[PDB]
Amino acid sequence: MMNYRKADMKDISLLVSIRKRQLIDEGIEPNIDIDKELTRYFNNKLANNLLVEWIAEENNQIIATAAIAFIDFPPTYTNKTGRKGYITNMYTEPTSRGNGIATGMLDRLVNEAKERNIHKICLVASKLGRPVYKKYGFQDTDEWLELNLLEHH
Amino acid sequence: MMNYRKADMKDISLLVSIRKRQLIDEGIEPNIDIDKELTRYFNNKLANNLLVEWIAEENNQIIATAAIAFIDFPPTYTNKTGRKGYITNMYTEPTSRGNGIATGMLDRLVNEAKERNIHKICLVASKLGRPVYKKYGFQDTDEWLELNLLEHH
Ligand SMILES: CC(=O)SCCNC(=O)CCNC(=O)[C@H](O)C(C)(C)COP(=O)(O)OP(=O)(O)OC[C@H]1O[C@@H](n2cnc3c(N)ncnc32)[C@H](O)[C@@H]1OP(=O)(O)O
Ligand SMILES: CC(=O)SCCNC(=O)CCNC(=O)[C@H](O)C(C)(C)COP(=O)(O)OP(=O)(O)OC[C@H]1O[C@@H](n2cnc3c(N)ncnc32)[C@H](O)[C@@H]1OP(=O)(O)O
Repeated sequence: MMNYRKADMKDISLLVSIRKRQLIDEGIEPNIDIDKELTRYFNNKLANNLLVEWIAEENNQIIATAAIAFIDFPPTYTNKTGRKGYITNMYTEPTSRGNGIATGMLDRLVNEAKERNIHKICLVASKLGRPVYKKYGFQDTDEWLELNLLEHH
Repeated sequence: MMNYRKADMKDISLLVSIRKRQLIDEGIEPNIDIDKELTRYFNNKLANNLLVEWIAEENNQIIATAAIAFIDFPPTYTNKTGRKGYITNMYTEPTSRGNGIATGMLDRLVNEAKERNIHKICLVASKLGRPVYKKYGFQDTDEWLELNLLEHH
């Protein structure tokens, strides 16, 4: 049956592959090689515990992943530490979708946040992710805006 | 006339006061004391150069502030390093508004980003900030969602 564990340094090449697989599944054009940058990101953030990535395994093949990154923003009255958990790297094997795996992963990620005294979580919703997060209680945020420096000047 | 400089450690108590002033101007309820957390945030992020806060001064009173924080997200094909500049702490003295001060500050912050090989900037728009950022080229982002752990469980 399914087993859940937190990824270790030893798991990095798998996390890297699964992240690429996830992004391509989301429709992104894999135009350039980002292996070096992905591997460095996982190495650094896992080593410093600024990233926690849960995995679901069966027959020691990864069925699903889900991560939370801890990010620092300026304190405000509604979030005195300024810290937030940033949810990312969520992927469930297609034949395993619709069984509540990602939803149960969200529970585990929320727990990582609470254990670190974090009570605000955020994420960027993909097409498939969106109804899952909406169902879970994530809220629309018309306030977030982004500037691409290659596009505007 | 106006002088612009980057804030130093010595400026922290001013940055702290101006941030509170800014948030209250935005309509937030200053319900709890966050001086300790604000001071620690500035101390840490300035010391490590993960925050750059520009100030505009006249007669050595601060007229405006504007900051950019450098935050790490997982690499993707459209942002290979995963890094982003997060714009924050923008405030212009009310009698000085509408003169293009915040807009010129945005130019300086974009420059901080480029000098660090960052080409994606993001922010959370306040009521007064929004038309400024829209005019500047920031784009709506329906993908960002947030969960408040005190509200949903
Ligand atoms: C923040 C980010 O990480 S964004 C990127 C997200 N990942 C991707 O887009 C990669 C490609 N897509 C995927 O890997 C997947 O579709 C994921 C990860 C988004 C979702 O994984 P899943 O394990 O299929 O999620 P989960 O099973 O919890 O929910 C999906 C659906 O099954 C249903 N479901 C799950 N559990 C139950 C249940 N107990 N009773 C009834 N329906 C259920 C959901 O309600 C939902 O269907 P709906 O849209 O009609 O409401
Ligand atoms: C990401 C964050 O930091 S969000 C928080 C932002 N800060 C706050 O909300 C705190 C309270 N509000 C403020 O301090 C201010 O209103 C700020 C910081 C948002 C804006 O500061 P300002 O210096 O007034 O911005 P700026 O002068 O560049 O632009 C504001 C307006 O003056 C006008 N303006 C500026 N320069 C010109 C110009 N050269 N020609 C014509 N109009 C101009 C703008 O077009 C705009 O008016 P509009 O809404 O009709 O388009």
